[PDB]
Amino acid sequence: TRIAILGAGPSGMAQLRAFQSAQEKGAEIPELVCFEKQADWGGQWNYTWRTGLDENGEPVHSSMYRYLWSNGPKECLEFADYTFDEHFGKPIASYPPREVLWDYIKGRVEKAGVRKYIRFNTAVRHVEFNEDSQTFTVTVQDHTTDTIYSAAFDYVVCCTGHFSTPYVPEFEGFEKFGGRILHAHDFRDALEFKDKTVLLVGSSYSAEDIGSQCYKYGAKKLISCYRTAPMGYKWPENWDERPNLVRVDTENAYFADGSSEKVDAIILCTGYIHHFPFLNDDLRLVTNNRLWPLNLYKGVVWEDNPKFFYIGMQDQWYSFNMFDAQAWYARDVIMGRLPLPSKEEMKADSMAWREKELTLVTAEEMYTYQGDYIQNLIDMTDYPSFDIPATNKTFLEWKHHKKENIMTFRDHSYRSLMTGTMAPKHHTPWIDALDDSLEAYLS
Amino acid sequence: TRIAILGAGPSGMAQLRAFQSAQEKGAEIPELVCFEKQADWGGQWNYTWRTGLDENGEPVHSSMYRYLWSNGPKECLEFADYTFDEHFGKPIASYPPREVLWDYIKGRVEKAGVRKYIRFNTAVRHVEFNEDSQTFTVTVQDHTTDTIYSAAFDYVVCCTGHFSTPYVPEFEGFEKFGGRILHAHDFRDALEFKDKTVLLVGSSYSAEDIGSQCYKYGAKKLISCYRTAPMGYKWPENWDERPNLVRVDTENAYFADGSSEKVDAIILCTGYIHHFPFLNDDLRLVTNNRLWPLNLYKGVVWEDNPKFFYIGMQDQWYSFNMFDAQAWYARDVIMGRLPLPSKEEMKADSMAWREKELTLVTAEEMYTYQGDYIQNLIDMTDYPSFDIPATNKTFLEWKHHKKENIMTFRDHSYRSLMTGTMAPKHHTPWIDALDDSLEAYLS
Ligand SMILES: Cc1cc2nc3c(=O)[nH]c(=O)nc-3n(C[C@H](O)[C@H](O)[C@H](O)COP(=O)(O)OP(=O)(O)OC[C@H]3O[C@@H](n4cnc5c(N)ncnc54)[C@H](O)[C@@H]3O)c2cc1C
Ligand SMILES: Cc1cc2nc3c(=O)[nH]c(=O)nc-3n(C[C@H](O)[C@H](O)[C@H](O)COP(=O)(O)OP(=O)(O)OC[C@H]3O[C@@H](n4cnc5c(N)ncnc54)[C@H](O)[C@@H]3O)c2cc1C
Ligand SMILES: NC(=O)c1ccc[n+]([C@@H]2O[C@H](COP(=O)([O-])OP(=O)(O)OC[C@H]3O[C@@H](n4cnc5c(N)ncnc54)[C@H](OP(=O)(O)O)[C@@H]3O)[C@@H](O)[C@H]2O)c1
Ligand SMILES: NC(=O)c1ccc[n+]([C@@H]2O[C@H](COP(=O)([O-])OP(=O)(O)OC[C@H]3O[C@@H](n4cnc5c(N)ncnc54)[C@H](OP(=O)(O)O)[C@@H]3O)[C@@H](O)[C@H]2O)c1
Ligand SMILES: [Cl-]
Ligand SMILES: [Cl-]
Repeated sequence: TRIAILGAGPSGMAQLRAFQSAQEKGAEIPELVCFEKQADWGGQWNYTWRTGLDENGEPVHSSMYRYLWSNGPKECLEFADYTFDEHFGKPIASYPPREVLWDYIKGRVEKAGVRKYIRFNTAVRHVEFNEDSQTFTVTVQDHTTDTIYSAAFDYVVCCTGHFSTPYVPEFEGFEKFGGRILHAHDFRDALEFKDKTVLLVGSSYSAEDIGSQCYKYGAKKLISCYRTAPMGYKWPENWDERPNLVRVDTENAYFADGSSEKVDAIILCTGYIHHFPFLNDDLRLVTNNRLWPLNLYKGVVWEDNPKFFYIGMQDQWYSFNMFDAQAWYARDVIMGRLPLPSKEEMKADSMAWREKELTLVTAEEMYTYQGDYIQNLIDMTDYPSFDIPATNKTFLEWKHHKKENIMTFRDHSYRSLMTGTMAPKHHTPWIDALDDSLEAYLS
Repeated sequence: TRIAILGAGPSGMAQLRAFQSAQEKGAEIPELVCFEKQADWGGQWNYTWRTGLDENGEPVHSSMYRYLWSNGPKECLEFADYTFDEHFGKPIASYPPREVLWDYIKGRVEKAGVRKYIRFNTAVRHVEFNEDSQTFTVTVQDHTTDTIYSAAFDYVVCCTGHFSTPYVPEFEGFEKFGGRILHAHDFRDALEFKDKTVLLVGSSYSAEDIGSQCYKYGAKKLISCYRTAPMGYKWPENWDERPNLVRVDTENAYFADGSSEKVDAIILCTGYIHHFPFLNDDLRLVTNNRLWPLNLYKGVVWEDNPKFFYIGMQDQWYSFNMFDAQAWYARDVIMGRLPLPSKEEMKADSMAWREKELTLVTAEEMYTYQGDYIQNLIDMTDYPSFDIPATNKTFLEWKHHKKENIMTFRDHSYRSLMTGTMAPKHHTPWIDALDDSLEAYLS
């Protein structure tokens, strides 16, 4: 019996780690093959200067940029089976830069010895399910050998992420505008916008952080514009929030204010779409970005074909943590440890979760909900229980530190829920920490 | 009997025109379905401000930019069945802007009434050939309905182009550089580089023209770097050619000169790759960009499966013209008018064309070769013969005007080979024609 794992970001890495853990405790595991289009693992966390399409012509995956740091508390994404203490050997602050968390997630799978299951530089083209043999044919392109080939699997776990294919709306006059227009997905070095005026269309995490990054590295002026409601924070002197963009000139932007501004560049921070070009409608998840997509029993088993799974397709307050709980659950169903109920029962269960999701009003209610979801998963499994209510509270602190001051939220510290140890303050306040390297953060 | 045409650029447009022409002369034609991922026809010639991935997540197709004009004589790409005189009603100059040639190619297919065969906003996912039924299954995603479906065809003609998926080599230090790095494919408005220093990596048509465009719209400084040999032309005061880039700094570029320069942005003009993600190895053309790719009988019939065709996959001195000769040939084989020889004979014929291709040294020998190729095609077909040697000579003039002065080559005029009428001088010299619109060019 044979499993295909699509992708080697945190989620695929988690899926390999789950099986390896079960084998380490003496269980007999299926054969595993994992396909990844990049040359190395880490998903989003593997930085690249590339843009649009990669060296092989596949859409560039990572949306990450220079100077990116964790945007939530480290301790809200710690692995229950592999702690920050184990990995780094010393305590570190709470909002590590990209390279540091990349080093961290690699460390777990390095220790586990699961690299050997991965075929890198290989893009998944198609997954078909055969009624007759009751198996999946996965067709891939190996860009090392420039060969296209297919292989047969009994179950498939899709871990290809949903923050990679941009949602890019059009505004009137974009075809006339003289400056750069880009989506957040293409943002790389904040220095390219030094001494320039940047319009940021959108009001979520990308808007906040890309603006923050441009501010930090010396842009002249920043303008956020919002669709429904204002971001709400106290922005520095050279950053305004305006109602939505309506049109654009050779050099100006016009808003629902009636106001006007000369603008050098426009960065669309409008989010992403769930896009699976390697799947037909029988297997293909269709959803907007939300806490409870439909058709996923326990949020991971595909209801129209329960031998196909999805990891991490929910919107994210929790992350690494959650993928783990998902991957452990996926594995125990694949291994026959947790038999699936009937299709009617699955659908009724998923309806209950959707009813509750539509109930949610406040940030607190939302991550508490994801908290409840994760709790339900970890209770069914091998995976070590940890203090979820206490993680929720850590989120609550985090939200407060953002309300207090949006530029200084990364200068606070929190208690690890795995080890119990309060994180130290970092050696340099965020505003002044211009060097984003692992090197400089750990020294 | 039923045909699938993949793409509605010049080539797919030509393929539909070919069939329509045969029906207009009273022949019974097959059913035609043409699939196009954009919302309108024209291929490269349909401009978009978009970059990387389009509103549906498909790779953005067009490589074209603001202010692009024909880079060869108009009269070298005139349709033999639909003249510039017929379309515009007046004589026009010889290097029309993008919008003008777009208007022109649309005109032929507007007159022909072939739009009705096209499914726009539909991306081709996969083409399989079935041994049992001797037919092709084409799977597509309709982004209007968000549905994925498949349909059966007896022959397939692939017209998806080969100047869209960038070849993007890496140079040391790109992950440290502070400015924008982009491939020519992502170049949009030359105004974004006003008063800046731009490095152009490459030594072909994109290098020449993107530099030219940046110069024309007010860049501070330009640097071309070449892999094998220098471009050769006399560049204006603020533009140097130096040997290849070796590495890059936070803000500087270093060359095999040993020389150094502060640089604001890097535009890789390093060309494209043949990429067909919708095809398996049984159907998939693998080739570098050249005058005579292998495995294409008469340069269009796929030798391992002669019910599958390729249009326009050769490198291009001729263009529109050539696609016509190819499409007319494809059609006459599909229609049984020109029976295919045996596989051995096809391979031997292709070998002879390859032998000759490797003989070619000079620009003149090269386009004369493609001229001979086109001649061989049009003699086998319905398609009106026209003076190819005289078109060759028009290319020769064109090359001379480029050697004379690379910035003024677009200010010359040539004799139409269809109508025989010398083109008038344009109303504004190229350097001063800042407005790129159809509107402004025809007034
Ligand atoms: C800019 C940005 C910043 C973020 N910052 C944080 C943060 O600070 N903290 C946090 O908790 N979360 C953050 N996230 C959320 C992020 O989704 C998770 O941290 C995590 O990366 C999810 O991992 P994943 O493996 O499920 O998806 P991904 O990390 O996207 O991995 C998907 C993998 O699948 C591969 N793949 C996709 N298609 C194919 C194909 N056809 N064939 C082969 N391989 C394929 C990709 O190469 C990739 O490796 C951020 C997300 C973005 C976009
Ligand atoms: C920047 C640039 C400038 C150029 N300038 C000139 C010039 O001045 N003069 C000249 O003679 N030639 C020029 N060319 C050469 C150009 O190749 C031809 O002029 C002509 O555009 C080739 O047409 P085509 O139909 O064969 O390919 P394309 O024009 O590229 O059309 C291919 C079509 O297939 C579609 N497609 C691709 N994949 C899919 C899919 N999977 N599903 C559905 N549809 C798909 C695309 O949307 C596109 O419409 C230029 C090329 C480039 C890149
Ligand atoms: N580590 C980091 O610092 C960091 C940085 C960036 C991103 N990320 C991660 O990336 C993920 C997504 O971040 P995200 O903000 O890009 O996606 P997102 O959370 O879905 O944000 C979507 C935003 O786009 C806006 N939008 C959509 N259409 C619009 C339109 N037509 N006009 C104006 N606005 C429009 C939405 O407006 P409405 O609110 O009105 O619907 C919303 O503000 C998150 O997990 C986040 O953690 C992390
Ligand atoms: N209408 C217009 O004005 C216009 C503008 C742009 C493009 N186009 C069209 O687009 C098509 C392609 O033009 P193109 O120039 O982008 O593709 P191209 O003609 O294949 O040019 C390829 C170039 O990339 C260079 N290159 C490849 N790898 C390199 C490396 N590692 N380092 C440095 N240089 C490298 C090659 O160097 P080598 O020479 O050593 O091999 C060559 O100079 C042509 O049909 C052209 O008509 C038209
Ligand atoms: Cl272990
Ligand atoms: Cl007609």
